[PDB]
Amino acid sequence: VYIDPTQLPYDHKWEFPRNRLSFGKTLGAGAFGKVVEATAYGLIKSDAAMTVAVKMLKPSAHLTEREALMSELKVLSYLGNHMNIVNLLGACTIGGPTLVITEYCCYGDLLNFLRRKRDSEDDELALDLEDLLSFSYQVAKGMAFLASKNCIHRDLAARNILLTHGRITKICDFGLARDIKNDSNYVVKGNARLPVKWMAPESIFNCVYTFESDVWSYGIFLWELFSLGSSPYPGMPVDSKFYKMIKEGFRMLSPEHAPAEMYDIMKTCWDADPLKRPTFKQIVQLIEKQISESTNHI
Amino acid sequence: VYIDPTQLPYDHKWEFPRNRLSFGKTLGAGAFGKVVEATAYGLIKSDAAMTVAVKMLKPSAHLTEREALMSELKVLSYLGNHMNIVNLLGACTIGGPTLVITEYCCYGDLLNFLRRKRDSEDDELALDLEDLLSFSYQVAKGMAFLASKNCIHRDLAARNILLTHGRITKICDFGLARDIKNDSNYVVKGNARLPVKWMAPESIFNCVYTFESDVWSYGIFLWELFSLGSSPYPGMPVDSKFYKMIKEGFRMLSPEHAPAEMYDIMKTCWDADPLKRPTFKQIVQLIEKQISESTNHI
Ligand SMILES: CCc1cc(NC(=O)Nc2ccc(-c3cnc(Nc4cc(N5C=CN(CC)C=C5)ncn4)s3)cc2)no1
Ligand SMILES: CCc1cc(NC(=O)Nc2ccc(-c3cnc(Nc4cc(N5C=CN(CC)C=C5)ncn4)s3)cc2)no1
Repeated sequence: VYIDPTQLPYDHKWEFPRNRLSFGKTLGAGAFGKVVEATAYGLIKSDAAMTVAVKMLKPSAHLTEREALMSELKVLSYLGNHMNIVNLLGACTIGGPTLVITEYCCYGDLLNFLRRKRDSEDDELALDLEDLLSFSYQVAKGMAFLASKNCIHRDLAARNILLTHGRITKICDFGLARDIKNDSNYVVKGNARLPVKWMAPESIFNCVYTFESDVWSYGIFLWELFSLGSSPYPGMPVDSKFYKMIKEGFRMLSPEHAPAEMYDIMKTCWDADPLKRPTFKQIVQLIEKQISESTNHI
Repeated sequence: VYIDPTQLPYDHKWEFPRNRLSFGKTLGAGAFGKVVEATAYGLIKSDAAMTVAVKMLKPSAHLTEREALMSELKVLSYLGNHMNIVNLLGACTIGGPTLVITEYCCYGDLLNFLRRKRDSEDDELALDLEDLLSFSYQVAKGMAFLASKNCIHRDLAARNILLTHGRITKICDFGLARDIKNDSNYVVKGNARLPVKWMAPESIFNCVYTFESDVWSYGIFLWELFSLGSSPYPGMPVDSKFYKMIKEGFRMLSPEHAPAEMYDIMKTCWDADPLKRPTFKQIVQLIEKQISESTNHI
């Protein structure tokens, strides 16, 4: 049974005075919200200031978005700390609109990182592959953690993975801080704009999100990861024929640089039967083995 | 008092049967020697084969080179294991010419790695700087280890630094496995071809090699490191005017992307007074501080 975010607690140990925040550049924004870099004085050590990210709503937000941001705060507090998630550091729930303070990741999102690597010899090939295997491993570990907490991400994709010091990757969710109106990867399906090319068939046709639909999305993520940031199903618009092709079982081919075993993981993530897809804990063990064998590769 | 390699022991615990080696590609070669990749069956685990590097002489070698390679074996056995040195794994001292078996580094030398990075946005700039700081730190730690064993390298330079899995750097010495006749970075000075642009003035003018002359060479290494592999003193040939300019105190300017504190380290490595140059253990602590402060940088 997946978590109901509205029925999680909020611990005032997270409370931080908003006047100790100094806001900087906007890191992302959508219609109703934004994430902004900031300096937080005294957040961790009383005499130290540190860089954080702050998610907040815009004045155009309604009750639904206000409740959504408080629910996000509650989820982040409930999840606790994991190396491969963006971690909560504090919050401002009094003295003004809700502010949610998290870690700042210094290299931006993985999608942009990948697309520069492709807008660019076997040694470089090999080193890039070492990084990509690491990224696949870290994301699977962060997702296994989310699943262990009965949490569903619902929008896993390279654009929702951040890179920071040490080439550590952290899963995030820009959510309301993304301009999905102007992001072609989000397409109108009924009443909402959804990332359909990342979504499992049961999510598309039944609006059902599960542990297993997150795994499907992880498979698409692996494909963009080893395609250096290409959009999935290249050349195909999301329309009537795309839905039928997915129902009949058509799938993307392997990326040209994906290792054979990473392609096999992709394929199993895209099984039409959710019960046949691997779990994230199973994926972690499979990638661990590939990394372990990669020290045997020259 | 620096080690006399000829008066070090050889422990037959290192002995490995040469028929268990399967030779592959040549990794480097000079007039008298070469380093070759190989598979070694049973070197560490009795049923496992692993990739190694093997240094060996060519049939043109004389007694002087044969003694040199045995001395190299002895030095490597005496140094023992350090993460940031190429480590000895075994040797073949019977049944044929001397073979010296070491770790294989899978990404090649740092000089070539750097020159591809320059034959190629703030996020990429920042990530490259994180790597370069790491490389400077790891090389200083390997050199501090060599100095602690009263060992002098005598040819420290990016071409003698290897990169391997995990972006770990290992100091090496291709030595006789380098074609210094055809490497313009080695210039005739008297009877030998020496890497003069990397050499301290006391080494050039008195043929004296010390702990402090290694530090000078490390300073030049930092310059090529932050110049993405450019040759030092660009545009200046090594001739009469170069020697006088170095004697009078002229030095290279900062690389454009070197952090201020890494430039200050460079400058102190190039002090005309060897007793005023930092030790490698002092350099390790200074770079540790820069890396620690780099998590404060966005
Ligand atoms: C997973 C479970 C979950 C999470 C969640 N909420 C949730 O993640 N909010 C949320 C909070 C925080 C963030 C961010 C944290 N750091 C960020 N850094 C950057 C840097 C960047 N750069 C671009 C360019 N340059 C060169 C100048 C540098 C930097 N560009 C964009 N962003 S963005 C994202 C989303 N809810 O559930
Ligand atoms: C420090 C104290 C000391 C050391 C010492 N002796 C001492 O280091 N010998 C010595 C032993 C071993 C080595 C080497 C170990 N691994 C190496 N790998 C590569 C890889 C490479 N690639 C190029 C291209 N590609 C794409 C196909 C892949 C790989 N190219 C060149 N080399 S070279 C060097 C020198 N004596 O004292």
